[PDB]
Amino acid sequence: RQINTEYAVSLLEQLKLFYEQQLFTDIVLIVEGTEFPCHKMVLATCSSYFRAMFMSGLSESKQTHVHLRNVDAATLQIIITYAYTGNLAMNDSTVEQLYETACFLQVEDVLQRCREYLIKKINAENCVRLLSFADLFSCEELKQSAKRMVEHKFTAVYHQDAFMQLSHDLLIDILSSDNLNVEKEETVREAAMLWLEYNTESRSQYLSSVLSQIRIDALSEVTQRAWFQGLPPNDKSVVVQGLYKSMPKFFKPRLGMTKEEMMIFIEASSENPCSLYSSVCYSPQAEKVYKLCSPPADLHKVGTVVTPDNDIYIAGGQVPLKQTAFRTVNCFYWFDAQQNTWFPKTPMLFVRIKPSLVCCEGYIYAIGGDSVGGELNRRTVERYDTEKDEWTMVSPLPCAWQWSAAVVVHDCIYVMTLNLMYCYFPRSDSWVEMAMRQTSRSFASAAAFGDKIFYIGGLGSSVTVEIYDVNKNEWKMAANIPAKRYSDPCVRAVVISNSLCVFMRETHLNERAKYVTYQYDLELDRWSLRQHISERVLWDLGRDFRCTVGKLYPSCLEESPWKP
Amino acid sequence: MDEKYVNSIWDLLKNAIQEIQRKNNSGLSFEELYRNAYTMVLHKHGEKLYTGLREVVTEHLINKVREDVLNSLNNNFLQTLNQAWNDHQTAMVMIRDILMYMDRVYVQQNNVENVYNLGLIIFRDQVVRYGCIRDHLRQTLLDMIARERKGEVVDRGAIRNACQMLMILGLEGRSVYEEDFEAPFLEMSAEFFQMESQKFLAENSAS
Repeated sequence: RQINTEYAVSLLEQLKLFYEQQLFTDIVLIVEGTEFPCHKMVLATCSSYFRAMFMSGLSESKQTHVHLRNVDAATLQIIITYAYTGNLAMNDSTVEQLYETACFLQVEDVLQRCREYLIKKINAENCVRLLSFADLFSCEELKQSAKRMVEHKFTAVYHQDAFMQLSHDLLIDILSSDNLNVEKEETVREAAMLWLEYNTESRSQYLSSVLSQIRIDALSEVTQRAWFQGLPPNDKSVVVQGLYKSMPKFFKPRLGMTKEEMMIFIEASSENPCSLYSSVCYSPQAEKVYKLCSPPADLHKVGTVVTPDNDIYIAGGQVPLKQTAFRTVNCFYWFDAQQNTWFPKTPMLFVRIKPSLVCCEGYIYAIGGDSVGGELNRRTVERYDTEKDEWTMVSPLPCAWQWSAAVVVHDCIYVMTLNLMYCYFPRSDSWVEMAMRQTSRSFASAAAFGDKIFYIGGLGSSVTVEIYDVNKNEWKMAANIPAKRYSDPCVRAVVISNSLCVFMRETHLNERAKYVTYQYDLELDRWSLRQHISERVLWDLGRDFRCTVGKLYPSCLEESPWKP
Repeated sequence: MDEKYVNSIWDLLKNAIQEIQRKNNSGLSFEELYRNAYTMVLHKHGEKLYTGLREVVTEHLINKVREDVLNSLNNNFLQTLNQAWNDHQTAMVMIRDILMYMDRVYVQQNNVENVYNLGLIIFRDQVVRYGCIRDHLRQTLLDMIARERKGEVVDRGAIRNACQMLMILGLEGRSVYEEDFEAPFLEMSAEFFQMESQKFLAENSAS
């Protein structure tokens, strides 16, 4: 059987009582003049150091006043109270010294707990700090998570102040890796140059090693004379060294320069009938269809968003409850552009069905989408903090809308419905009335290209196009897309190659679905044939599929094996 | 920090370990020798600590037990061997405790055997598998087991203690225990039972 829960907790609280109320407390910890009366049994059951200290034969087996040095009062107090009741108060600040004292006392439980917390806390503004911390104390799992998150965030910001104070081995492991995310190979060059010029003779010996990890395409060009300027005077062991050493290290292109503009699709028609749906992607340049990882636990009815930093997120959705069976969950996830997997993040407060995820000013805005409460404020619009990893409510939408879309133009949120539109001001947290459309259409998508909103299609859909201008605040017609008559075109508005293109799948009577995209001429008001998608590579996707503009790597992803 | 600080820390830790190996562990402040291990492994100097530990352990062994066993090879040889094994084990209790705090990070990073296994291996290499102690132990155990088989009774718990000591010295299974004890014992038992059957077939009948 198991252990009697009654006594388990009765013993735990009685042990805690003997601790707070000085009673059978034998050994006392002397830390910076602070008394800590406690027991030996509780300390032995958790800390391996304390277990080793008492069970031994040394004077500490019969001592009372141990002067535990190189520790903190609050950390030792929280560790002792956790050992006495199982309660660990993990804030967002004291986790550093918590891990320090845990590695000092060798307490595996609190070590694993704080390691998980830091694996959750890993973000941009602390990536390099957490990596240096995982290099100081051996935390290989945390070290790898840091390194990766680090890598990417490092090659996206390269302005961290902690980056200058890093060990040589860590810098070599970072720079020489094939996971850096940079659209060019010159930014890592100048990053290494500034890290070297942070000092001079303290980096001279590492100069010969850091250049050995960067390709020779920039080890013969400029930033060799700049080092000669900062070279120690009369030093003739580095100049001629770098002169006659710029020959091997075969220049090979990195992986970060493989970010092509692709058309990411979700909830596509599953090829094998064993699964409900799948996720694929179209290559406008490679002219192929690469497969994508399935949504987290086949998360259907979700929304996508691609931040200006080229990051994919997933919010809302419903999972089939354990024949129709579906329960809605407010889980949130983040897509790893390299590992080809969905990392879980802080879930939302309310569950959503088809939420409109829109990024603006670094915040992720999920505007509406079947709110659970359905109370007088049937919107529950929420914003997400990418810095603090938390959600914050914003000003609610004045009117309840269903099957709506939203875009971001001029640092503002523009949500569109059947005929009405409201603009949200993030600086003032208010909603202002906008122009009214003359046509009642729904179940459509909009793409934000420049300073104009292009509401394409609406109701199947049609070829109606109503262009809205932010500076003019008016809805005007441009043209209708020339498509085959007696068909049901499935329009998808998206921005690609600095031009407004459309992903329109049409289906004829007694005929299969045909894929073709058009390039809408902005000044001529005409959709020109940009490229025709051959059916030998792209099969049917369905009706409830979404499309978004984003960049992915063809190397990390694999081609989907499927017959034309 | 500087090399002088870590050198002094290692020197005092070695002095404390030697004092413990002298069974004077009684009056030694664990805290004031461990506050020197945390700060030693923290600065990424575990290799030097491990090498120094191995050197100190093997030097202490070769100086004390290698001389004691060879000095008392005829006056309670197995008893003194068991006593030395028990002393080594009871010292490697606190030693392994401290250097297990060390071992967590070290063997999870450097992929090496723990300090208890290190002590067992160095003991096997310097005492049991010695060029002279091994054959002497083999001969004396064969002699005493043959005298026991002859009909007269001798000490039996000491043989169990020695076999358990060798089994623990195996440190992985029954690999060394076999080569050191089973193989020699098998040849002697073979000859003994062969001679016994040859004597019985002629002196008696099938009844």
